Amino acid sequence: FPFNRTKGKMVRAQDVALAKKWFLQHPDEEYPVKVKVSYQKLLKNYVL
Amino acid sequence: SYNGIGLKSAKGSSTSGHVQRSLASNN
Amino acid sequence: MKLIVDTHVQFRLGNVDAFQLADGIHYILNHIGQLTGIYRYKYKVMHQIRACKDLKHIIYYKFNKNLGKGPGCGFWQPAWRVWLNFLRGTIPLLER
Amino acid sequence: LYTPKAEMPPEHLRKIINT
Amino acid sequence: GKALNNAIPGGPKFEPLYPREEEEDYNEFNSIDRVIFRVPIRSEYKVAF
Amino acid sequence: MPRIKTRRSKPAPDGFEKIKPTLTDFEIQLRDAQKDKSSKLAAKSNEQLWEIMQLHHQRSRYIYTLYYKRKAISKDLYDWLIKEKYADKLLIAKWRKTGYEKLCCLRCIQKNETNNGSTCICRVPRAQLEEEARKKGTQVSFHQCVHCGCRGCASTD
RNA sequence: AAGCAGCUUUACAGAUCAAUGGCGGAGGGAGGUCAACAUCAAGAACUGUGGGCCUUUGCCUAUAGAACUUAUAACGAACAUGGUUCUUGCCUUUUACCAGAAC
RNA sequence: ACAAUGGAUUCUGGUAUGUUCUAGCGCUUG
Ligand SMILES: O=P(O)(O)O[C@H]1[C@H](OP(=O)(O)O)[C@@H](OP(=O)(O)O)[C@H](OP(=O)(O)O)[C@@H](OP(=O)(O)O)[C@H]1OP(=O)(O)O
Ligand SMILES: [Mg+2]
Ligand SMILES: [Zn+2]
Ligand SMILES: [Zn+2]
Ligand SMILES: [Zn+2]
Repeated sequence: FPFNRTKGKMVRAQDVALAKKWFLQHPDEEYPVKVKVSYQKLLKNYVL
Repeated sequence: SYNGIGLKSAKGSSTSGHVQRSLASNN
Repeated sequence: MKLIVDTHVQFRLGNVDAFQLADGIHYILNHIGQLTGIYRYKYKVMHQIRACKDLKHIIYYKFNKNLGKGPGCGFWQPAWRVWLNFLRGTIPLLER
Repeated sequence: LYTPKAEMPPEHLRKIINT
Repeated sequence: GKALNNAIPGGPKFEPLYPREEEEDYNEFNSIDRVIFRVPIRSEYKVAF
Repeated sequence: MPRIKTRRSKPAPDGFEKIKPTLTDFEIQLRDAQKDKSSKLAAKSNEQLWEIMQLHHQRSRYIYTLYYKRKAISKDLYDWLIKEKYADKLLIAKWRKTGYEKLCCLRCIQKNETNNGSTCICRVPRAQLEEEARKKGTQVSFHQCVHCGCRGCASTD
């Protein structure tokens, strides 16, 4: 979503979470430890 | 992973909660 | 609010390139803890200040792949959404 | 009996804030 | 993982949902001379089932 | 589409250069009207707001009489002047109605602004105001309306 | 589905040019960062209508219509804050806080 | 045959506090 659609309703500019899909995925082993915490800490706000 | 080791949380512990496996204990 | 409006003024006066405007807005939203002092009077904002810091790590190491360390990243859309949701919950607080 | 809002000029706002 | 107080290796860490965990019953049920140790029960095993 | 000439904005059609000196004279009077002339009276300060609403009316009458009355500009130029905010779309849209031919502005017909469910008194014909004041034995007490200083928008006078 | 017939219409030449019968017609179309009023979380859930029982309610039976929202459950593919209470954290008091719960 | 990384700051701090500071004439007596 939403590229499998061809129609749909408008959403706000607030509601288009461009960076949400980055921390819902596994980062990789190559990232350092200060930015793997940022993946975990944004996941924690997602869960709550 | 939390395989029964570590802390319930690192809030009241005054540590970071960083667990690393002892390379000394193998056999 | 003024600090963000002033960069569009500097862009419109011709003093600031459009990439510097995108980088300037990105610098403001990620450094509100050192440009304003909003934490002194509402310390729950440290969630929002640490969200914009944690978003910056995600944005920089995808932006700066095969690039050097430098200023010009202006993908300010994730950190903009943080303060718009911070402003969502402090409207009922400050009106009271 | 509802007509919508009247859409003032931009200068009408502008004179007030200057005043 | 929040409810079981487990940590997925990339997932978030929370406070205990039931922090009153340290109570226990002295019983012959889960003793070492009872349990066959074949596969270590990982935290991924506890969350999948 | 904005007022500012951006790069998203469309270049003006053919007949624009003939009418541009007449529209600049409305544009420099609106810049001189917003100039913050410091006046201590409330009777004088709204009278300076009244001069802006007159210039907004007169700039839109000019584009109205070019296209609808004398047919002197094309439809593509006239749509450009509305999109570039040279003319008020919804005030011209009232001049086409029958009772609203010489309409003072969109604010003076709003039934919700007034304390009654009424229009402004500058919508009332002057001969009607002379008649009701003749029965009272006085001269008519209305001179200029408080919204934009009109003196009668009624189509009959 | 080419072609023939049946049917439905159609530009119509009609029969009638009456009583007819069918479909359409007896105050538009597209919209608006316009407004008002309803309505939007529950036995997987609604309402109108007819019939019967008890004496209106409720139940049973028959029928018509159900927009939006919902199953890896929710108007929002998005996501803040506050109050109270419980339990912690920081550790001069308070506010502002820490981070889990329940309402 | 190990990839596990909590924090973060503002406010409430010995002179405090308290008083007086009629210039520009209110009619008559004095
Ligand atoms: O000094 P480093 O450890 O290399 O980190 C810097 C630093 O951010 P962090 O210290 O939080 O990682 C910079 O931020 P400042 O604190 O100096 O403001 C940031 O750039 P900005 O200054 O614009 O925030 C820069 O990012 P980059 O150089 O990629 O633009 C980043 O360097 P890293 O790339 O190593 O994170
Ligand atoms: Mg005390
Ligand atoms: Zn008028
Ligand atoms: Zn008027
Ligand atoms: Zn008027």
